[PDB]
Amino acid sequence: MLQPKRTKFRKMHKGRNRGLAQGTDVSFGSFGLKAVGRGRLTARQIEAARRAMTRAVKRQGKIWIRVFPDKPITEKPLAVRMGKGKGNVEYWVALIQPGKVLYEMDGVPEELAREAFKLAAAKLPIKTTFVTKTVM
Amino acid sequence: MFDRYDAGEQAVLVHIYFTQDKDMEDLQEFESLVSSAGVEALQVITGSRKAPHPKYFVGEGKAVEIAEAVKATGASVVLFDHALSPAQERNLERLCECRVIDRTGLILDIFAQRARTHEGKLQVELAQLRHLATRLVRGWTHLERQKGGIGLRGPGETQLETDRRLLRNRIVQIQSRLERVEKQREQGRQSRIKADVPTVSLVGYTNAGKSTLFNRITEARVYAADQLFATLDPTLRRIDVADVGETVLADTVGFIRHLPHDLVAAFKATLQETRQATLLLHVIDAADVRVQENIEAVNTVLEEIDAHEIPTLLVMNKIDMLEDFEPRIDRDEENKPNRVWLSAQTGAGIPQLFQALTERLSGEVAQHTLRLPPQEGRLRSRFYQLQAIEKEWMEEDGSVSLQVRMPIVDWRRLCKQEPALIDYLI
Amino acid sequence: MFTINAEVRKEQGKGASRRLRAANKFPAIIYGGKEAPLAIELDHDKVMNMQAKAEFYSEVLTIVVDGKEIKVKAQDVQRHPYKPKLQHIDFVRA
Amino acid sequence: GGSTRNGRDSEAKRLGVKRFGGESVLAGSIIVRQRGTKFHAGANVGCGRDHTLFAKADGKVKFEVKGPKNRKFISIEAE
RNA sequence: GCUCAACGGAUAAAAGGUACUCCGGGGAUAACAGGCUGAUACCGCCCAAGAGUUCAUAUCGACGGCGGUGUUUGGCACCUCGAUGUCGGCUCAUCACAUCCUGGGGCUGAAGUAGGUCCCAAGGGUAUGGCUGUUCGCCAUUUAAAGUGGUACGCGAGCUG
RNA sequence: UCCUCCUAAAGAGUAACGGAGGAGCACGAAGGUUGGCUAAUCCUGGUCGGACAUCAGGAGGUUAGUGCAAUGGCAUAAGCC
RNA sequence: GGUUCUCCCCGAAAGCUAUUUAGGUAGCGCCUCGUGAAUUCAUCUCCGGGGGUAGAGCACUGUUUCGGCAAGGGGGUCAUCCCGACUUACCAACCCGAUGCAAACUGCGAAUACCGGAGAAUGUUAUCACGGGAGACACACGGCGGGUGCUAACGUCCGUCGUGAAGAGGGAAACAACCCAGACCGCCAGCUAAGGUCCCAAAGUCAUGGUUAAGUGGGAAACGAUGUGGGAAGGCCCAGACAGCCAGGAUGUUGGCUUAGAAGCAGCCAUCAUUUAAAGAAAGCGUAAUAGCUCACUGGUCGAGUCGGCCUGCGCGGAAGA
RNA sequence: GCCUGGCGGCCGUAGCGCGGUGGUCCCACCUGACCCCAUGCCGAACUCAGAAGUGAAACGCCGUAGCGCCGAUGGUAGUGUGGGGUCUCCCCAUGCGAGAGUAGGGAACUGCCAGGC
Repeated sequence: MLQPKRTKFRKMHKGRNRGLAQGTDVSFGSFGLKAVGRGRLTARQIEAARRAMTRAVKRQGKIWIRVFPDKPITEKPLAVRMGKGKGNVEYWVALIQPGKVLYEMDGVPEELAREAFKLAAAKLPIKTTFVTKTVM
Repeated sequence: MFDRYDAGEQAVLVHIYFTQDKDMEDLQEFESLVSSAGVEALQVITGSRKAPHPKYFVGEGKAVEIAEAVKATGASVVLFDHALSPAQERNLERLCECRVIDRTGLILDIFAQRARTHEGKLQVELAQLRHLATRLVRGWTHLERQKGGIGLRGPGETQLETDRRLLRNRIVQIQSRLERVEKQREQGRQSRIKADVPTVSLVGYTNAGKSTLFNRITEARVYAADQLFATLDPTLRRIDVADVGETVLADTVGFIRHLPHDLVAAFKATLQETRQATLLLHVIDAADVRVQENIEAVNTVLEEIDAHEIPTLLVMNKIDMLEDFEPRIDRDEENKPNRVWLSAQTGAGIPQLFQALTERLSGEVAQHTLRLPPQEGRLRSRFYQLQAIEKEWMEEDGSVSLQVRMPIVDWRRLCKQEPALIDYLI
Repeated sequence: MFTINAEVRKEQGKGASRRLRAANKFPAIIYGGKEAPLAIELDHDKVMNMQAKAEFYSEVLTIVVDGKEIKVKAQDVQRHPYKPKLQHIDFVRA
Repeated sequence: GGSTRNGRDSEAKRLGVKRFGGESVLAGSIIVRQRGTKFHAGANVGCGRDHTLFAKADGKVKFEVKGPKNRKFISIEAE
């Protein structure tokens, strides 16, 4: 799930992770989960965190997923020898940099938001924090 | 492997459990549940008296037809109805462009889709290990092409005997895991029985309205659809009866038409609660035109799990849909030993089922009132706290008579070793 | 009140900014459009405590730099990515 | 099915660098495979074929941006 | 005049078997074992949707997360190809504790009996047979129990083949 | 064997059983010169015309096109008569 | 496989191309000897350049998320298109604002490196050309930039640098490749680099200021916690501050609903203040209903400190092998 | 010294939009075409011969920032060299230093020659 429908090329290079994140601030909603840390979030992890928050807020308020898994992470099978091409495309991840806000939410109070975001934070591998909207 | 077949993929409709020599002619019976499996009925291929060839388990004309159907539809998987030998399956998948996945392979796939717990997933994993063990050697031949036959030194046994031993170690491990799950089920059984709590287990044909019977009884929502194995997991909700008192019902997963014996043994190793149930709630449906083969097969499955020998309150489903004969309440005997034909899946037969709960509990009509102790206020408070009676009446000289009675227990506490020096009863 | 003591920056650059945040100051810039910009350093905890209130950004704010009481307003905020701290603020003279 | 194929080249870039004393015709920019982003103005017309810019006179290379479309042009100043 | 397309083209012209093999070399290169790694495997912990009459944590744990071991399938080809004998059984062992029994405890959805689960604990103990070459496995009958792993998947200058 | 892109680190180069695609031609005009002209796409009104034909107007500016892969190109057009 | 006496000087490579080639060989690059040549070559400074990498960015190519609204398409009544009954509380498509992704995207674009010119200083002409003799074309690790793998490996394949190879010596317990530094010989002479000064074992049981109480130092994550040290704020206060502690706490609110339980014990209506130092149509645990407890508050005289969160330094548990 | 036409430099502070304004000096329309020449038909366009008329359109000029466009300072990212912590990543010293925003700028400037007061 949460895989792009059309992709220009099937497999993509492994790459390295960027230094920091753009998209730090909360703009869609009042309350947010901002990652403090570097990592890869899988699509199953993103789905699990969103499911945790929506069960917590009980279909009240709106949840925004501000990240999307566009990175094809490819894995070779068991008992296969090295070489003989790249591996077949097994899952879709999103590279998370420090400072990236990943989830926004509105229409719930601050304590409900903080509980929902901590239940997401347990699911995600990266370390995260609660952030709130500010005026500039 | 963690990778699996893609859901929503096209498939042909040749594979309809056994078309012949098992069940009956039941094209439609497998067709409905495979629509529940998720492949749409674009084109159906049917074969009569299909020749059990040593080479393919089918004649070449039907092999050409099923190959043409799968390549014309563009379906990812070729499908075979009869459970066939792995080598004939290998010959057929060599002849076709796409590989053929077995009968029990797709039945395991739909079982894994319907399974939402690790206990059911462990049962499916055991049967999947059985099916994969049947087809491993033909699969491992292409791997041994890459191996080149190397590995002669070391394991001094025959070749693939070592990997057969590895599969056997998988069998040993999953036997240990299923024994652990059975230990958890035994702990749950010791939890649910208190030597005074009647328990009923809901069995029968799958998605035959037995879950809807539980829904009407307990007012707890069940999952009901055209799909088979919509209801899998048992849930236990307490309900109140006027005569029985307190009872609980657990919705055990039903049987497909002719469950395989491997699937029977798998769910029997998963749960023993059907055998350990004091009473059984069996719901038998007339969905097939030929009901008797269904009753015989499902009752033999119940005897395999030793639950038919437990008294079964038989629920005669589809009978209310036909309305050939109507449920009635009559006090014919104190046991009332009549086969209850009520179809309470719509809830039309629930008062007759309440009298059937009276028929399955100890239900003496005469109902001899117990002798009242001189201290009756504590007894009245206990009666009001446990179950306040719908009708309260008092006999002459202060005697209180009510429907719930415990005569043998009353005898044990009122006269075991007591001196009876006062001798109020003469 | 919303009045901050700030110091005019003796040195300017990447190393100067990092040494300032190590010494618990953060840089800021004041531009007016009628005279030259002035680059200042301010104590991070004080400007954080004032920016906690929204009236930091809403109304005018006064800075004292070298004894000149300069009235100014918050224009742009640069915050640290994964921490409470703020790196820089850009000020429009008012 | 197979992805391992590539063509070979060993020059497709500039050679004179705005201070060459390029003599007679010398390739300013060889196999550039384009004309607009490297056109020729000063040493009459270069760019005969394959869009290789050759100096029509001896002198120094000049790189400039000129024109409405802001294209950069290679010229040669004679002494 | 060249699908001399093995495209810097051996000649105009050329397929295989070898367990009957032989020679010169290689640990430059697979099989055993060791070694790095630990994806997989085993064990543990994190969140707790829930099943449990109600009650997330008596006992299980959904979707996901983080580790530990070297312990199964693998990855690599560092070591030995101027030789490190292959599974299994017999004889004899020795260690770790992720404890099968016996010992000491906590919770229990622990009345007693009997249990489940977890903690501490390595002193000792921890079957005989039918089948099959078998480790296994299934079966018969025991027992307090018939532990799990390491030791060149312990042990062929100890035995068997 | 050859061509194009990326790997390839802003000169050139650069490997793998790395990730994607092509070629083993075509045209004596699809070549040379001279003269002339610029398209995708949408809106509106109209023949047996309708998401889609042929026309007229307005937006849009190369989003077209290139004999064939991709990259570089291309208004002086290398695009079209 | 072996290849036999000595001393002095220089001193590589394990790459590219091709090969019936892959452990061989030829050319070139690299080594050595000889001859000739110009301030040739190098460093640095200044002046000329070209780029599309890192980074950014979202116009283009694809990809995303939200908020706006219909051209047309399920449909909502419609064998009502109503040339009008709203264009359904559907997708609106372009579009417009806001947010991200890219090796095969660029309206931007470095540091570096490369090339060219000029100027000193320095270098045993280091540079080029021709000729004589070769070896080598099996590389390893480490740092950086990457492909592949699992952001595995003492893995595999590249670019660049360093070291081994072919380099001893001191350090890292021992240790090709990591750090320091390049051995002509001799010295029972000093100074020092890395690393260290309690004994093994040469040199501080040095001086000052602070930290940790686990042998952290001297193996390991998510996660858990009134460990301990700082810092900036917040609530409260001798018109009295922090716990436990003794009194009150409504029957008109106890009115119904699985009935002599109706209320707060499934659920709902309901939440006036009378006679508020200070009183809930009871929050929780509940009570056989009936009991209760702690809290809205005051005397509590115990009398100056007490409650949580944020950032940060070092500790603790997670943490089991033959 | 005041405007129009041509040819250049410059190449969005140079363009687009909005509003006004100009006359046969120039320019564009305009009047005809069996002449020169022309249309896969097209005095559309191209030409030629020119009488009336018009500045509408086009064109030019003026004002307008509504946009395109330019655009600091400061900060950030990156990176060469030396060193440090070295889960994939960072930090320190030092030298260089973006892009994106931000304030602001912004309705072009200039040369040569012909015609008219």
